[PDB]
Amino acid sequence: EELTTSTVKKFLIAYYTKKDLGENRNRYEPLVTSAMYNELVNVEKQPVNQAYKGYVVNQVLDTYKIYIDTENNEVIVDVTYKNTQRTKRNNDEGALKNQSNQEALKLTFVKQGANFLVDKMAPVTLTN
Amino acid sequence: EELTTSTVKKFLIAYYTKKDLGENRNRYEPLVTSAMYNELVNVEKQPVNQAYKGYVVNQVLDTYKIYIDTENNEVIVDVTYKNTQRTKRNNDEGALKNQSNQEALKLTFVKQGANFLVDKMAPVTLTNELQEEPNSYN
Repeated sequence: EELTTSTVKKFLIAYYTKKDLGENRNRYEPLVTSAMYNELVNVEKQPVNQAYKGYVVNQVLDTYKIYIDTENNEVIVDVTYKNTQRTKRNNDEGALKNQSNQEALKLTFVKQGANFLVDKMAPVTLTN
Repeated sequence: EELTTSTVKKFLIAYYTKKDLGENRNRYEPLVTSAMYNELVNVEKQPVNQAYKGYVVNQVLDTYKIYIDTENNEVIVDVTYKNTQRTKRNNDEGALKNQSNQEALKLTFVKQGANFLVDKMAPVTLTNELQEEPNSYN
């Protein structure tokens, strides 16, 4: 009926927690529409992201604020996440661990069968 | 117990529906903390805003989207409001009516007694236009 914070949190965990670029596709696939999945994969294929495959690794969701608009199933999320930046692929020598990062997004959910799925995602800015 | 959309809406009406600058102070004062009230009045006294006193009038809240973080008592609001824009001050002759405007805010509420009060307010940007290109560094 109503979109709950539990559903949003499950998506944030899958979307922000990954060993490497693309390693979480199988875990966010059941939580998003087919259109959204294709869009997320195409974002991963952009040069700015492909460039760091194997170099930015072991990323985990750290903190989150979830702001739900229950009348249109839109959500604002304000997240921090931590990762390791390696200097050499597959090698932890020289790596910077536990590097903090911040991002805010607007998510649109749709009901598809029994489940709420992410159908749209856009960046927003919550700072000043 | 939990911050509700009814509480947020009551503040939005008090903050956005006014006949002129400062005219709504008595309606939003009980809905905000003492510190917030003083900040709001000082923002109103800035020459940026005082310049439109007597020109921008008959303002009404129109559409609103209310995003509530019930764990942190924080709210994002995305609002449209309509007003009349006068060409000559204190005179409706030649004014533009039903002019649309948009604003998005982050509101921080505190529970003071049994009531939720606005304690902080900050602008945010939620729109497509201002954001990044996808193949860009954050």
